[PDB]
Amino acid sequence: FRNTGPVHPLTRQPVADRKRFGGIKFGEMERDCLIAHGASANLHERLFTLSDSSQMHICRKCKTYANGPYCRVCVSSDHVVRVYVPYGAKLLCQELFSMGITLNFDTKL
Amino acid sequence: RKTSKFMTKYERARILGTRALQISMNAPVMVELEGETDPLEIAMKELRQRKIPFTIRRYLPDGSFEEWGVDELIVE
Amino acid sequence: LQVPVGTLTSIGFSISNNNDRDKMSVLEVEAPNQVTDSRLGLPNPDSVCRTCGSKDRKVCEGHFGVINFAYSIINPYFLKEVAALLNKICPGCKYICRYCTLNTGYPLMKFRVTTKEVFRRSGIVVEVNEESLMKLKKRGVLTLPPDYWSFLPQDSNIDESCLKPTRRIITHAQVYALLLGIDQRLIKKDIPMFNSLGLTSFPVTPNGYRRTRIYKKLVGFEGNTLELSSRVMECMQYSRLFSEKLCGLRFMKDVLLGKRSDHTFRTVVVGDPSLKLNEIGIPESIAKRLQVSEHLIFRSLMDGDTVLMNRPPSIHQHSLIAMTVRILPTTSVVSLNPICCLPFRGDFDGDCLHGYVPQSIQAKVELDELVALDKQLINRQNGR
Amino acid sequence: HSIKLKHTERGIVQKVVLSSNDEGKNFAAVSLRQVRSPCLGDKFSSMHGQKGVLGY
Amino acid sequence: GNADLPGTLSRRLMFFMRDIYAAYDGTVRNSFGNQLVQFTYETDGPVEDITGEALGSLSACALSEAAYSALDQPISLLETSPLLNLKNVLECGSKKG
Amino acid sequence: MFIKVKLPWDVTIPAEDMDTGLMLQRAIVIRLLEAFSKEKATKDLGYLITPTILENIGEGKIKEQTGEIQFPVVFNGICFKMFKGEIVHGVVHKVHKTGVFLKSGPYEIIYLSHMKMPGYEFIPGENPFFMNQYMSRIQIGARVRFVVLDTEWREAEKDFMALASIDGDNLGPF
Amino acid sequence: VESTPAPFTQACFSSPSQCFLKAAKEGVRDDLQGSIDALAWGKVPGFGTGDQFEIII
Amino acid sequence: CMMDCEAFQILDGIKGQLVGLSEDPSIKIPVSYDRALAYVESCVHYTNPQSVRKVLEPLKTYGISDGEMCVIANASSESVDEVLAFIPSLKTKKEVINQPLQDALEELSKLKK
DNA sequence: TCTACCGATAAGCACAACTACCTCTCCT
RNA sequence: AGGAGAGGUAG
DNA sequence: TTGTGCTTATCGGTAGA
Ligand SMILES: [Mg+2]
Ligand SMILES: [Zn+2]
Ligand SMILES: [Zn+2]
Ligand SMILES: [Zn+2]
Repeated sequence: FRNTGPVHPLTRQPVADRKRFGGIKFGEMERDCLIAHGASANLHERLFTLSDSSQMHICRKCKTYANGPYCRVCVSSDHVVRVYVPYGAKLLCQELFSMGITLNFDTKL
Repeated sequence: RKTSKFMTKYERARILGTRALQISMNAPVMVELEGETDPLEIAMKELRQRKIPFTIRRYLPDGSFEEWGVDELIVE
Repeated sequence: LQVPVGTLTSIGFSISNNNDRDKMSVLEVEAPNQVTDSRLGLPNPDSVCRTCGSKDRKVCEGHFGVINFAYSIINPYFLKEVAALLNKICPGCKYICRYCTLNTGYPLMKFRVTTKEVFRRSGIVVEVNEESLMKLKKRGVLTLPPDYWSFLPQDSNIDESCLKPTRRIITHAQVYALLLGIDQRLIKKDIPMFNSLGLTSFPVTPNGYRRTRIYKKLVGFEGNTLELSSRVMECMQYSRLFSEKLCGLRFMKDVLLGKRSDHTFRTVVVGDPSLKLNEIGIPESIAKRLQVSEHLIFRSLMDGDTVLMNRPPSIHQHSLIAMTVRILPTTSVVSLNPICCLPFRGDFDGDCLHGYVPQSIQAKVELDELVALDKQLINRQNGR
Repeated sequence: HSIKLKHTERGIVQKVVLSSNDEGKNFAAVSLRQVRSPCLGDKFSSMHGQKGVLGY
Repeated sequence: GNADLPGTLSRRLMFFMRDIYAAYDGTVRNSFGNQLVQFTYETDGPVEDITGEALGSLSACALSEAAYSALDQPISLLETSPLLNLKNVLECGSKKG
Repeated sequence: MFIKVKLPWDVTIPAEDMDTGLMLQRAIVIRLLEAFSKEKATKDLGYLITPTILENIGEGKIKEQTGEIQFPVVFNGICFKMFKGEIVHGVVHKVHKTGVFLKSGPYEIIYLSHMKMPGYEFIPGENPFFMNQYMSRIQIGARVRFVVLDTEWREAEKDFMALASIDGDNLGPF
Repeated sequence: VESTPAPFTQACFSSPSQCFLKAAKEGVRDDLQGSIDALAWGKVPGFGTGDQFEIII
Repeated sequence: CMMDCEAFQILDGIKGQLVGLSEDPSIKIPVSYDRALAYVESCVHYTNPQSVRKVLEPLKTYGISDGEMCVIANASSESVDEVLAFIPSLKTKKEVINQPLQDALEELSKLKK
């Protein structure tokens, strides 16, 4: 059983060790079954809320990723929006940038 | 228009969840409930009494949407 | 400060160029011994971040740094696009000439990319068709003309190869020399991303992410550029997305597809006919430690709460059943009605059922309205 | 430094053994004993392949 | 052996049928580009009140249940297993040669 | 440049008070008052005091966290832009050896440098320093007109600091 | 054939590196129309819950 | 457009509204009200109808931009040598004779008794 | 009478060969 | 703290 | 090792100018 515990160094997910308050893997089959049932709030909570939760800052003017937030590609702008995406998405973006692929994000708000 | 005019299970569940979340945050209840200590019970009572001030916007796949209300729709 | 919130949509894909690579990197020094700098990531041996504030690897993101190259390097991803274009366009006519007419004695050339076959370098090596060579051999021509390779400008990056007079490794400087004079319309038609042609920089992984030795060896670059291109190609293949355990599709499954959540319990299940079908027995020893989120901040599990029970693997959608928590004096075990074993397709011989406790109120409201036992009385497979 | 017991580690100290090899590295062994009474979740097996857990 | 076949088949069928959902107009549409899969649901009654249900997910789950609840015994040297027949039937584009 | 320009907002209303449909407009204006009161600052726009005219309201969007609902409302209000080449008045608060203070309202702080006024010697024979070398006495409370220059801003406070120059005519009080 | 680009779903199916490289070379635009794409980026699928919206007035 | 006159008239409205139902269940901010009382007491006009109409008459009869009206009205120069030395936009221009400007100066002098 | 792309065959070159969990023992 | 080699449990 | 997809590479091929 687990309520709160340490996270993995690579991804911000509960450790698999049982003695260290490990969590239960939410597999693909369970996600498919929950989609078939039609419950999205439970699926959203299990994949984003109780799972690795992080934040990413995207510049409104230029479609780039900015690290308050500040984008060096453009000038210091006061229009920067924050999106709520899992830490796995940020890890994938970092991996894509390392391999030589740049992603552009067009926020709707 | 061009709708079934029936409240689906998913929409009903979402409305009940939203109303329960609102009530759990110390919100006044439009309907009068006696001996009720659970927000879900009050939400279900309001749904049965169709006094919820909610409107449903159904997004059609073509891009358009139709505005409905919980009082206009019926619950099976 | 404070920034507005918004949704994410319309993800675009493009190949990184030098401009975005330089703009994204912050404090990108070119020191060989400063790979693990104090300005990139927290896990550096100083515990202080220059760009961000002090944190516990929870409020600081992984900063990026990009090294610089003395000479221009062609992009390996566009290597095939350039190799195919050089085969069609004549190397000394720049049209769609000695290299065009067959009566001049000059055989045709084939442009291709080798893969760790000759010098362990993924570059452009032009080859002459051997069928035409035999035709020249039968006419009395044994060796190639001395002025055959006059279209290649002199390059100082060339080194001692001595492979064969018929094959030559094209220098990266020669690639730009051959591309000059060609109309931009033809180049843009084959290569959509013209701005990413020149690769004058290469980024390094943040300290908070993880190849490091190769990146350190790339700080000092001089002489031939083919070795640098080979090093870049070898370093790009160390990414987790490339196939070789946590790499490739397994990385995707273990990061984005499959995740682990909190507020989960896993215990062995036994039979209890006295309990109702829609009720699940929860031991008192575990219920007092499992905490739920109720708005008045955590309270222990009690009777009336709903949990999502699942048996791995989930072969059908009826494995997910929401049951009400019923506290029992038994410990280190969960009690389930023997009738409810059919939806779970399990028996009482060592099967373990792991549940999920919903924390949000809306999740609980939707759990017993759609995933409850009374809602799943009709089988969706056969209608029985 | 010191080694602490984990969440599911418990018992009563039975014996402490101290030993060292020829290289000079010291080894310490501590044994913990506990009684395992048949609980509800325990699984029992027969001599003919019958497998089951304790129901009640 | 043969334990991986039902899982792989179920995953590959889910990846195809996950996007299928029923629209408010009564048609069956895919999530990618609102592609029309079926103009009208071909059920033989008796209630047409299903609007937001994921029909493709239900069908794929039913087929996965059928695959898992099936034997792997080769019936004969010539005949195939009841799961092998399902695997061959579900894969039509692979047997083009 | 006191042009009353429109300014949309996305003020959110908590679920603590959602009732009285016949008097729902009372709750909307109260939430609007707390919207600009929390910020009470701007970067390049200026200041706003009261929502005099309400143009229109929007549909209530519900976001599922802590019971919060949003309301898009567009309205016009009072604004002030410090354009370059404007003669404005101000009152003096204190006199120091460096950075003479000028208070053109408590909305901003104005500092007077050395290279703004005519050359003079600081009079240390009295309590407050005087600038009567050019036949003009300046004290606290007297209104003095001056030209404005390019204003600056901060990161957290974002105060609209500027420089006061008396290089123009009609210097001193009137 | 349907002229619908889904690079993320194709990468999640098999060979993510080749799919991502091809998408970057072609410069396609992912609209996150799929359910798995929305789930991976913290968005509701929209099949049962999320297809409609709620408005107070 | 509120420079001196109509800005003061609406400030009396919020002060007349403050005395009615002064209690507030929310948290008020006191620096917003201090910016209104400590800045409107610089220059005050007498009447709204004849003051806002007279200042807009030269906008129709003469050619003056929007930004030029605000600086001149707030400065309120008392002569003709100050208008040609404050703003650099009026240097080397012959679109308007100075005598009509002097008549407008007298016209602005009679509004303020 | 000498060239163009065009049908079938060899030869590398890739991905893929199930979920959900538990221990121990060895490096690095 | 992190990875590789074996054995084991459930459908 | 296999089991299929997948991209180079060679043998001849007939048709039209
Ligand atoms: Mg069993
Ligand atoms: Zn920017
Ligand atoms: Zn940092
Ligand atoms: Zn040519």
